[PDB]
Amino acid sequence: MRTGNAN
Amino acid sequence: KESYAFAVLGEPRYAFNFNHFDYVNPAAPKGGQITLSALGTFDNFNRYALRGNPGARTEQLYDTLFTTSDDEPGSYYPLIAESARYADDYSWVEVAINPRARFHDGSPITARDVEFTFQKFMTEGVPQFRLVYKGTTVKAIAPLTVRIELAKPGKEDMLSLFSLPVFPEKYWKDHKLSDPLATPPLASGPYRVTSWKMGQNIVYSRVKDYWAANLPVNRGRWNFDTIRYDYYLDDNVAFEAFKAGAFDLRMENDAKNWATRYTGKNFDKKYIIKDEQKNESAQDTRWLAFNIQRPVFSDRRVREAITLAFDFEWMNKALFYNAWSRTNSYFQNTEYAARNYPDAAELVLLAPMKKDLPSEVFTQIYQPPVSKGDGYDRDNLLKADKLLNEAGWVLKGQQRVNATTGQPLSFELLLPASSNSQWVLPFQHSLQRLGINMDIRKVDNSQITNRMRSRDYDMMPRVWRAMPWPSSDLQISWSSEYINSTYNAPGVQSPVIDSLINQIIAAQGNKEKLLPLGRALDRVLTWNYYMLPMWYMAEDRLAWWDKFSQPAVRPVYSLGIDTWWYDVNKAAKLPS
Repeated sequence: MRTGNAN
Repeated sequence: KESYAFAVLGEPRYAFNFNHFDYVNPAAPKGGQITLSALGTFDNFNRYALRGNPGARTEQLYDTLFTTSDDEPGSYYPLIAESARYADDYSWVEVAINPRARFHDGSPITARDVEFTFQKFMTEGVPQFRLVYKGTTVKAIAPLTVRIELAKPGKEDMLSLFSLPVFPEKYWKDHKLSDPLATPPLASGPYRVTSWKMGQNIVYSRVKDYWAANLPVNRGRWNFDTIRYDYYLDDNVAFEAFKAGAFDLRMENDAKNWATRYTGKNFDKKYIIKDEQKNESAQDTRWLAFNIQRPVFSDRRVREAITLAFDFEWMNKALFYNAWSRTNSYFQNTEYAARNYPDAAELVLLAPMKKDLPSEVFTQIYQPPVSKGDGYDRDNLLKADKLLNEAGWVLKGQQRVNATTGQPLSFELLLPASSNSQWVLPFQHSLQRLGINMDIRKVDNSQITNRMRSRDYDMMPRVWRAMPWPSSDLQISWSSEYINSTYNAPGVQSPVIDSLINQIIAAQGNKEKLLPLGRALDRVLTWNYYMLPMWYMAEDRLAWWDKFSQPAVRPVYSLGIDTWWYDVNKAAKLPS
């Protein structure tokens, strides 16, 4: 995911 | 040259006469509440920040230019955008913005807001974004026309920008994108945050004058007046709260719950409905990540050995009612899974890198270890021993120690306190019988998130989300330059992976070239034992209190809860 960090 | 709908591969299903999706009831009535659970905690409202634990649903605060259907892998339909003009290679697109498009304060969504949004992600967003879109520009060329130019072809990279939230400049000019938000941002989607209690609940209210309520993509959806999330510190307390009616809907991930604990008065009297459906598309898979940047897991042989110590057939039979299937692919249950021997196109891709590949990539189909399920598999444990010894980890007394240094072979398994974790002690016991010490550490949701992001672990559980085709997103998770994206769970920086993914990212939109490339990549990732495969099931197990109705058709790629509605007659039959 290019717009946010993992979960 | 001009369209209303886009598809990463093939053509969009709803290209013609698009009034509503097949999996909605366009007449669904508005009203009522759905109450949901979330596990762990949250501490802010900015999903896009560099840090923090964002609230449930805070990734859907904003409408986007186009929106994906749920019955297709990658098809985009008008939301804020009405249409687009484009190059045949998708290297540029001019997007027409709906002049009715509004933020929640009633102000217009313009081409400028889109240009502002792109620059905001480029300068204050997660570091991977500016890497992916490094040659790219996004410009308001007219009040309601935004032109996107890529430096290199990337049909998927273009379409992915259609899923970017469109931020209101008037609000976001005063907040860094990288910082957490203590209060909800000015937004635009069909639900807005109306109250919350930090770490405990979030309430979303349906925006009753939502400008796009009647677009085709929105018809029959967003029916509930209220969506409430309550947070639970662990899944056992949440499951008992579900059974008592404290929230309405449960996705059941524990095999023992499902097999044995769907009982009691509430089930007898049919207040709670329970449903189980085969799911035939791409599957989320569980794995344990080996941090390969730590010396303990630097050697492929030790990773292989530790994998042999995980007795899945025993766990499935003794603990999990035979419910699970063994994970065996990074493209699980798709055409991209390397389930057969490499074909000729795969060998053209693979043979040049033979020197940097396990030889089994060419000779064998990857199969995680199988035991008889009796406990104490002697073949698998003897092989683990043989591999450990070759890697220099030898028994001294009951403990494995490095043959050179006498250091014990020891590692920490980092776990969220919120998960069930019934497999952990048996795995620990198996490892202890090899002379390996595995310390268990359970931590809260905020510690787990932070440490998962920085890869401050030896081993931890990770979910590999379903990937229906080999997406250019793969680079973020696996390519060396994206190592600090927070998605590269093992810490791998491999020129073999890099090269295959560079090929994939040059073949975006081309199924013919992506098929052998996906299989090839699958062989490389699996045969290196970067992670320890766990399990999945191709079956959704859901339960809910009987207050809802549903469209005849369920979408392929989601449960479609956003298409459900509150049914006043069914709800009237339930007690308080």
